[PDB]
Amino acid sequence: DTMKVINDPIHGHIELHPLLVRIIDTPQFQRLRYIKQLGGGYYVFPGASHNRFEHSLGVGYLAGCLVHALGEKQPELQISERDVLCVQIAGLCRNLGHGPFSHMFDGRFIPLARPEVKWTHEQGSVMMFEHLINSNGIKPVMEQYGLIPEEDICFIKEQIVGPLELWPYKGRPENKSFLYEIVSNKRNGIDVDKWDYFARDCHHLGIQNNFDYKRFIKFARVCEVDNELRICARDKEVGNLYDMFHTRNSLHRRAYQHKVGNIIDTMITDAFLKADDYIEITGAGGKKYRISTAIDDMEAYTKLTDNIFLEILYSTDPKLKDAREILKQIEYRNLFKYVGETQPTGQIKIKREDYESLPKEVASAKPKVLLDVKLKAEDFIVDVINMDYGMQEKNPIDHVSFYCKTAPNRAIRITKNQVSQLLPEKFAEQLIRVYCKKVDRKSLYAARQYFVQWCADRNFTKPQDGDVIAPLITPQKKEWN
Amino acid sequence: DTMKVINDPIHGHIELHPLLVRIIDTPQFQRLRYIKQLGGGYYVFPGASHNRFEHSLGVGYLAGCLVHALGEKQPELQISERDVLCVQIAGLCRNLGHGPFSHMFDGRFIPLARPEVKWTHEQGSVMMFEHLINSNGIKPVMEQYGLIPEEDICFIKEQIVGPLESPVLWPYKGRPENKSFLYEIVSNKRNGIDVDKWDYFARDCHHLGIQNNFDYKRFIKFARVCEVDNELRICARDKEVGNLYDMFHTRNSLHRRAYQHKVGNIIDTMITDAFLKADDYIEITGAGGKKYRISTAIDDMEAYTKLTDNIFLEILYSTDPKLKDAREILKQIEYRNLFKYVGETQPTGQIKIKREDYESLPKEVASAKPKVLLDVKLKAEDFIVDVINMDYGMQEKNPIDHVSFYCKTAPNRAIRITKNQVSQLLPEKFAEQLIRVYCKKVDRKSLYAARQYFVQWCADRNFTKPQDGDVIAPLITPQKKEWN
Amino acid sequence: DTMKVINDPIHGHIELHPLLVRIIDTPQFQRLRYIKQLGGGYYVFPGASHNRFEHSLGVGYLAGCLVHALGEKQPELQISERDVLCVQIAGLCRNLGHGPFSHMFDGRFIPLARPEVKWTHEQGSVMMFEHLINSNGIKPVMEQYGLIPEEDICFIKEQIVGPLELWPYKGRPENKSFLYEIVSNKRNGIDVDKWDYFARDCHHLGIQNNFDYKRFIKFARVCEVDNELRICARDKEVGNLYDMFHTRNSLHRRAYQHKVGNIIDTMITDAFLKADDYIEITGAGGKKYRISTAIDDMEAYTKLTDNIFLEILYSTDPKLKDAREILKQIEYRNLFKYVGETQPTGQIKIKREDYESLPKEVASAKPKVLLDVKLKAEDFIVDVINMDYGMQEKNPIDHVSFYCKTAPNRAIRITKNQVSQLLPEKFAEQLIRVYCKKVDRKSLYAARQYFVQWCADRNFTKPQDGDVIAPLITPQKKEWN
Amino acid sequence: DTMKVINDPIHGHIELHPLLVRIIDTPQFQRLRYIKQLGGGYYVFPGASHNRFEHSLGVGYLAGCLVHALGEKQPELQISERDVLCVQIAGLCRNLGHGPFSHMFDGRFIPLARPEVKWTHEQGSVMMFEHLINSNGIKPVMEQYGLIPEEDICFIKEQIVGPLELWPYKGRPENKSFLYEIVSNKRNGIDVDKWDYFARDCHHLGIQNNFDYKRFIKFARVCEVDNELRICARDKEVGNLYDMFHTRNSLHRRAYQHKVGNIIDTMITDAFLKADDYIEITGAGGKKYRISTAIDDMEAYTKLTDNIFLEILYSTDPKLKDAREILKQIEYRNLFKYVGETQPTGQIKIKREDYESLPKEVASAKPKVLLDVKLKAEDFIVDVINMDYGMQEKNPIDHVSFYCKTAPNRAIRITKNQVSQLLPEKFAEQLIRVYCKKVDRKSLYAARQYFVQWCADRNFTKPQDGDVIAPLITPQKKEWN
Ligand SMILES: Nc1nc2c(ncn2[C@H]2C[C@H](O)[C@@H](COP(=O)(O)OP(=O)(O)OP(=O)(O)O)O2)c(=O)[nH]1
Ligand SMILES: Nc1nc2c(ncn2[C@H]2C[C@H](O)[C@@H](COP(=O)(O)OP(=O)(O)OP(=O)(O)O)O2)c(=O)[nH]1
Ligand SMILES: Nc1nc2c(ncn2[C@H]2C[C@H](O)[C@@H](COP(=O)(O)OP(=O)(O)OP(=O)(O)O)O2)c(=O)[nH]1
Ligand SMILES: Nc1ccn([C@H]2C[C@H](O)[C@@H](COP(=O)(O)OP(=O)(O)OP(=O)(O)O)O2)c(=O)n1
Repeated sequence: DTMKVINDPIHGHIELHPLLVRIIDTPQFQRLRYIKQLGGGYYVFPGASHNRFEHSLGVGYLAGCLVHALGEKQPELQISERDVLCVQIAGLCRNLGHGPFSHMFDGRFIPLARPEVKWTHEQGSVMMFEHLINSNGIKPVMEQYGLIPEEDICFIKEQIVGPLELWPYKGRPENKSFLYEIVSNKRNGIDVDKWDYFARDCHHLGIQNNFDYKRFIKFARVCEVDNELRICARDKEVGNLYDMFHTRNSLHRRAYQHKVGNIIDTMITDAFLKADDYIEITGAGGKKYRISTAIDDMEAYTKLTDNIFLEILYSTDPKLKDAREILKQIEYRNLFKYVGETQPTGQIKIKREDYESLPKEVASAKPKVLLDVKLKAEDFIVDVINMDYGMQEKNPIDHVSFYCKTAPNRAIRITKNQVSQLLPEKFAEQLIRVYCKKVDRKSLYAARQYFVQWCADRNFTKPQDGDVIAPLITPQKKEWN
Repeated sequence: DTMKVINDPIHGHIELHPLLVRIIDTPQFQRLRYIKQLGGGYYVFPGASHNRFEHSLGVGYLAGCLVHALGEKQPELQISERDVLCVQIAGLCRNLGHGPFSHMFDGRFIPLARPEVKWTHEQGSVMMFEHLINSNGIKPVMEQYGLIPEEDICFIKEQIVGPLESPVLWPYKGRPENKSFLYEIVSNKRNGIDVDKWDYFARDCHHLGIQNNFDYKRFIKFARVCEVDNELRICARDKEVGNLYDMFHTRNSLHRRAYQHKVGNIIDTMITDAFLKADDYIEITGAGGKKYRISTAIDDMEAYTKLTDNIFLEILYSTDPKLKDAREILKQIEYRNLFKYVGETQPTGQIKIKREDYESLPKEVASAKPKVLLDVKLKAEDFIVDVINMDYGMQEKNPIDHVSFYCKTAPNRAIRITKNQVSQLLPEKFAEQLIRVYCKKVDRKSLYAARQYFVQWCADRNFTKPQDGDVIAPLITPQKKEWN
Repeated sequence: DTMKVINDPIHGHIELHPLLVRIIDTPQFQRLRYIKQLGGGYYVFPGASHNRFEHSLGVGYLAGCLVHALGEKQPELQISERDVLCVQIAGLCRNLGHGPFSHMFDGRFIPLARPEVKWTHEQGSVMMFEHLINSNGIKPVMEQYGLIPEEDICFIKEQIVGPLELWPYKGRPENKSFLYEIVSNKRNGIDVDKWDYFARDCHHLGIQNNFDYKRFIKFARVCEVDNELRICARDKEVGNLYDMFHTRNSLHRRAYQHKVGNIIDTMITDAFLKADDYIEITGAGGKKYRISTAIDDMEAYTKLTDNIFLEILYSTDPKLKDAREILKQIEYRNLFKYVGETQPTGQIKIKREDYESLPKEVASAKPKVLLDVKLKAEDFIVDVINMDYGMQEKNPIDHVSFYCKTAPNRAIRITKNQVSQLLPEKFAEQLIRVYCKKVDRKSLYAARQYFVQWCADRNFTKPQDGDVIAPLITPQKKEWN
Repeated sequence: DTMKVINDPIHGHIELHPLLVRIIDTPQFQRLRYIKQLGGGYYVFPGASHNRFEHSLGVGYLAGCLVHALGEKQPELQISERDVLCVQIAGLCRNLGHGPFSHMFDGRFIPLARPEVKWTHEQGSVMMFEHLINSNGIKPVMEQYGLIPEEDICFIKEQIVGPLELWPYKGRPENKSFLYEIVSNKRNGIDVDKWDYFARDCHHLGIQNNFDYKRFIKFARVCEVDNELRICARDKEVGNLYDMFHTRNSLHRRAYQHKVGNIIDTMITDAFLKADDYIEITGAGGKKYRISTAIDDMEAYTKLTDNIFLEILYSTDPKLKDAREILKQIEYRNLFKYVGETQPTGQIKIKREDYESLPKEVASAKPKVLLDVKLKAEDFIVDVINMDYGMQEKNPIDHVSFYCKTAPNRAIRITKNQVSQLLPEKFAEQLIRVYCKKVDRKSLYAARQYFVQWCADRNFTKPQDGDVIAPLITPQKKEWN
């Protein structure tokens, strides 16, 4: 076994250590070739055909680039070849837990199918990783290349999911704290996973990426911060860091929360819910699982990919007829219709436990206009989207440490007002999208009247096309003019 | 209803006329989202995730660009909105006939499963198109936007597959000779210079991570229609001739580096093998509920609509013991336990290997008598021999001899340009064959032996010396004076 | 004369009508080959070798694209071939008035050399254009291609500089008002000039452009707004427009106001000031002009380019010795030293009339640190930079008209709160950079103490590296601690 | 002194060791900012504004990349930090000897101005390098960073110009032979200089580069070949090497030998020749030199750049009137007119000693056509261009060593027939361009008749537009019909 070279359109020629090759060449990893990175986004942006497999390679490559760069500038950190490989493996493997259509699965489907469970792709990635190791005899190979499985497997998992329960980590001591900031940075979100998806998603979507990760790496150093060794950025890069999160938010607005990409994800989720009683996935010992339960058996989950969509679409079983019809409407582009978008005002914050009551509220609005049709709660979809800088209401830059050119070993803090007055004043907001399942002209007209009346009643912002779609409704609200 | 805009990473914002939207929003078209452009190439080049759906949009877009550019520069050609839409539709629809893993299916699988049949993706595209039209009520929509279905449907099909009759005089019925140039946009049967190549060069390069050297926008800017032997044809500006030679050089480089990558091909081969073993057991429901097989879905478009890369996963995920052998081949692909590459050679002199002799080649390799001590003996069945025909699209011919040009001083006068009027640094031949050999036995001793047989066979047949011949078979290469 | 094709790395193959070729092939236009787009920025970003010539071709090309696209989508606007040519010519010609090192010349040099005069490159462009036309016999050529010189020359100039004093324009009537929004958009700054420089500057700087001008063009329409036909954007695109200005501000921060690029512009300006009495430029009738007076004669200004730098550097005249020495310090990279950056707080706004008093204030500060050297006012440079979204304190998106998909001919307004709470709360700010002309270690240390003490006294923001560069000074300021 | 980072649009963030910074920050190196890479090509391709300075940084960066990659893969080579710096410096400095408009100067001007001398930019680079070192106190700085000036300066020069005088090199012994193949590869032309110019020229010209230099670097190894350690490429990569030279030949054809770029170089050369007696350049000890003699004094040569073009163009001295007129014709685009192109046939090879007799031959042709004007020898320019793969008639790939995956330490040879029958059969050819100095319509018509008659008489290839430009002439030649 020697190193392999793979050619990636984002990163060029990437070298893979033979241990990494061994991990990659498994059913558990190769599974990621059948899971689209952007889910239903490929149905809106046709270049977004990329899958989680190639993203994962990229994350593993970049994790190696950052850790190598720190070691090379700062030999006194004692980064070992062992550390490098562990960080690469965590990078390669942090997407293992994703399900069909990526965020559709853990963002929409599992919360509706299994409301009692607390499932994340992160937790999935740990479980899949364990299963990958054990199923494929990876521990001896790890030993062969100088890893110590007990500690190092723990380290890899902690890099992916955080502490498995004072210094809370067991895989590495505080001396090496900075290593936990590479793959999945729990402190402020600045990690190599974002850097790959910014570049890769842009390349495929046909939108241009403004964040320069190579620059960031060149300016990164490790410094002591409150008795931990942490990654610090050069002071003057602070503007580029705000820009990084601004770029993330733009990509969410333009692509990852595109109103039609989201409705396609919703329709696919609906098909999956209707198919859940009838599709069977064979797991360990031949036992059968369903779409919603494959998360309980990694051998079954290994076989749970975007293929489920085609299995439903191509089915002839009359039990799958309702599921199959929904997917057929997607092929004909007979989609649920977008009604509009609004946002809460003031200190109003809509909680997850109130989401279900929203279609009911919309249908209870009493727009004072003549309507041909009356719509009911079940005719409406209301999608609430939390947009933020990765840390709820907090500014992630308040949780970044910097250094200055005159004293590169001294960590400092930089506040928002030390950077620019042109920066955001808030770091979290909610968008509310409404759609109608009745697609005819009269229903849609009515849906608009209810929607805008509901915005008015709730004191939400005026939809951008409010005056055009509901001219008789918007005058009543003085706050809108 | 109205135009749609689609954002494409290669071409940017592309506008689609509502008739084109209606054709796209059908099961027959959307099917192409589940067929990888490069087949098994994705298993070597991880960026090559792209599918035939997006390539088709690009071909439809570029077809519109070229036809529109000609109409704007030369109003006297009388290109109508109707002509534009027909050319866009042919562009959009010329990939409809591709099967699972694209060229794997019609290049390897169908020729082995149905040796008696003559199937091409082109023919498949015509049949799928007819089925798409009829199944989705497209004729009335065509009429609504000014098309005349009888003549225009014919035109579109002729653009994809060529003349629908044997002519052995103007062979086309969809459009008359005064519009002949319209047949050179989507699929150019005269010299291969068409918008389909231009999309795939750009798109494949973008995904593969290899850079594209051909500038199609430049070509379009310099293109004109001129009278050539009583036909109106597309002519390029004289001084672009070097760029045209370069276009075909680029196509060949892409074939060498990517589309005929030795491992991409062996993965296509292993997938084809799995499909062959699964063929008796997978059932695909077609028209009237009839069941078809992978190898027979080509006979029913309703079944073919449901035949995509999904077959690979249906096999891989199966539990039926009847699919065990097929499933086991695909599992070897996931573990990367692939057949091993032994080497590559080429014929010399006038030697040209015919398709009818392909099956006899593994037997010849196993019959070689390398004078070396061998711990294992290998048999015919242990070898795969892959013969690849590399050319400039027209067998032994120079396609540039079939291009018409114009000069700046007389833009309406068509001329010819020969190779010697361009450069002595250009290729002296336009076709060749590569021969790759692989071993199904992957252990160290088998592979060493496979190498001795292979190189001895090259020597016996008077093929070229493999590049690593002296290293892999040091005791064999000395015997051949021509190599030394 | 037929159309020429030029290959541009940003826009690809651009077609030039023969009238345009005629305008380009003149000493007045070709001059722009010898004026770097980013001035002293090339001395920081080595890829930024591009000149105003090629930018100008790109602006002309894009002005033609926008006007052609509007005409094709909306024939009812009656856009003529004549209109298209006039808009292209304005596009081609709006950079003719730039001087050596572009914004150095009209931003630093002329305001110091000719404080009494009110010079802008826009005015320069009109004067140069007039000279170009008259010197080269262009009027008959214009007539030959269907233009009417009296009106059309007026139109072109108005596009570049605005009204040459209700409807204030004479070159075209109100039914063509939208034509005035292409080349230099005085209403809200959304014009094709920015779209070319974003793309071209980024290509050359090695920074990625996030604004998609082709998308904008596809979504642009003309609609009636308060009895004028104006260019309107699709409502959906409002986020992309905020992003456009956010990109402009990023490019200013990273590149166009780079602290070292600015100080190189400042040093070149200093050399020019010291050479001004001795360099002679021959203008009309053999009269001699100076660098500072060449703006009064277009024939002399035609010969005023970046070459002046080399003429000074290569001179042997002892009268040019002091000028020549400054330029030689640039070659050895013995540059004035950056001390730091701060910003005013509260409602404090520094007025132009107070700029000259600032170095004095810095030198009057009384740090509370033992200093080897004492610095004087003349040792300090204070650069005050006004960063905004192109319209002072105003939000340019409040001056943009939009349309909705349901009524494409009805113009509407969209407020900031209808878009996002994550957008800027203010649209203008000031940055203050200080440099020291004494470059030795002890002078620099001292300069830092004065600088930070001055920040404290004035209640400016704490410099990002304040605690490192002036540890004994920052503790006194409770607001910083 | 610490490392500087510089952002390049081709290579991204490049790190420069402080010794390199010291060499860069000199009048001798900064000079290269005033010399366009592609000479007159900027007058055809407006994006080609780039200068030799930024190309030189890139060549220095890539030279470091290759040497570092070899050292990392093969520690047994004992590549030192010292070796790396020397190779970087040779890379940085190999373009120092270029003159105004790059290849114009040593390709056209010096051969005509100083026919008795033998000048190359390579020689110029060694002389300029020596001058740079001596004039700027660089030897002590080299010692400060561990170089040994005697042997290392010799090494750097040998890398640029080859042996200064069995192992012919003194700067390094045979066990480091491979180091001589990085910066200017005398054996087969595969060096980092090409790799930078391919990427950079393409970026600027707006043509796409198809050679992947990073791939090449990843597959490169050092192996023993005939008792020397040489760089070997992986066998597989042989097609990509033929493609590299094919790319080089395409770039020459499209860009570097563009027929109008060449005539602009020729017109600038003509202006320089006419100005040569009058322009004075001050060198060492105040001595005055001319454009043609500045090559004899490095202090004067330091001041010899593209600025000489503008100094002529802006001059008022009646002595410079003829020179100035030629440059003015360039601004008006009144260029010498292209008549056509042809090639010799068979084994016919035109020798340099016969170049001057060619315009006479053209004017002596007797086309049997009625002509208004008669042309003379002095009205014709005949430009003979030798196009090849860098080694005259030879195939450079016959001088490349390869290795195979099964024995990575064993060097091998690969012949053309082992690669492909679709490759070139010859590796050198000549193009002949003819132009007319009389630009009126009747002269040009006549020039075309003479030209095509001359092609017929000499048995050259039929010009591509022959039948259109000379319809009465081409019928006489049965070989063409
Ligand atoms: N480059 C870029 N592309 C975008 C952006 N938003 C959407 N796209 C792409 C995704 C699609 O391929 C295409 C059209 O998306 P749009 O959102 O304009 O179309 P959609 O039908 O969703 O809007 P509409 O029906 O007009 O309300 O444009 C953006 O902000 N930038
Ligand atoms: N992309 C590309 N650009 C080229 C090529 N050759 C030249 N160009 C660029 C350089 C110029 O900016 C522009 C026009 O060059 P041409 O050689 O087509 O024009 P020229 O006037 O020399 O030819 P003509 O007067 O038509 O014989 O195109 C090429 O092969 N590829
Ligand atoms: N890509 C990118 N390049 C930048 C940015 N800011 C500056 N550059 C370029 C300009 C230079 O070629 C190179 C280094 O510039 P820097 O501003 O980092 O160095 P400078 O010496 O000004 O700062 P220092 O002395 O470290 O405080 O990077 C940026 O935000 N993005
Ligand atoms: N007639 C020419 C020859 C060269 N060049 C430019 C294009 C390349 O960017 C560079 C190549 O020549 P250099 O002097 O930089 O180096 P070489 O002469 O060594 O190039 P090569 O080795 O490829 O012959 O010069 C040019 O514009 N015109």
